[PDB]
Amino acid sequence: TIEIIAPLSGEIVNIEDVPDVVFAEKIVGDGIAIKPTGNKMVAPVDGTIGKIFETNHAFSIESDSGVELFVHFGIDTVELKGEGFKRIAEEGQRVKVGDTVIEFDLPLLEEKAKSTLTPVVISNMDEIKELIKLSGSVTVGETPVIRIKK
Amino acid sequence: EMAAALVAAFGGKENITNLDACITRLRVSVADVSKVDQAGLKKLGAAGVVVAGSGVQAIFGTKSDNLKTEMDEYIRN
Ligand SMILES: O=[P-]([O-])[O-]
Repeated sequence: TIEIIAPLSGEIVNIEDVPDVVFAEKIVGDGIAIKPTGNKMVAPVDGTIGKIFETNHAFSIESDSGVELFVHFGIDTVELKGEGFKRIAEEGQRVKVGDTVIEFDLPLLEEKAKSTLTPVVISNMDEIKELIKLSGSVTVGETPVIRIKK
Repeated sequence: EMAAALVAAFGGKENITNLDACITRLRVSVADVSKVDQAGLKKLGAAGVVVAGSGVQAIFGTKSDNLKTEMDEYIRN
């Protein structure tokens, strides 16, 4: 069983309640969303960063266990052109759970972003036996948000 | 080439008035929405098509950003 640890602090939310049909319809994969309350996004698993958006607001990471995750901070946040985010890690960087990948300005994003809801989905759905979504509040790099098998 | 096909599906290179996207959605502006080939987008592997005002959105998945880079180069070259 693989435990996906919270990439940021906040409250878990249903991915179907995200104001974006591609995420809500899980076209980009399945997982959960998090209403953020902290100031940084860390690695939810031990693996390798794959790609960091040029606007430094979303990234891809592959766990050593073979799971591909995708973290997207807020909705339509690319329109902010990087304002409020600071890439701390590099693409291809090997990381351990909790390593910081990006730090953000919550108050500035809460005021300018259409929504700070942050989807954390698995783009590897066809390679996992089961996805158990958890509930409640999480603490960055500490509280598990999803449990997967095979 | 898929980029050229995407441009044709929107109507043509001159029918594109703007290019932009996010992580899983591609936004292409079109002068006439009646010239967008919704069926053509589906065959290109688009997961779905959404039109808002004069802006047209196509769901290519996470690789949507790849189409943006290829279309930007092909449309500018
Ligand atoms: O997928 P996105 O950048 O709203």
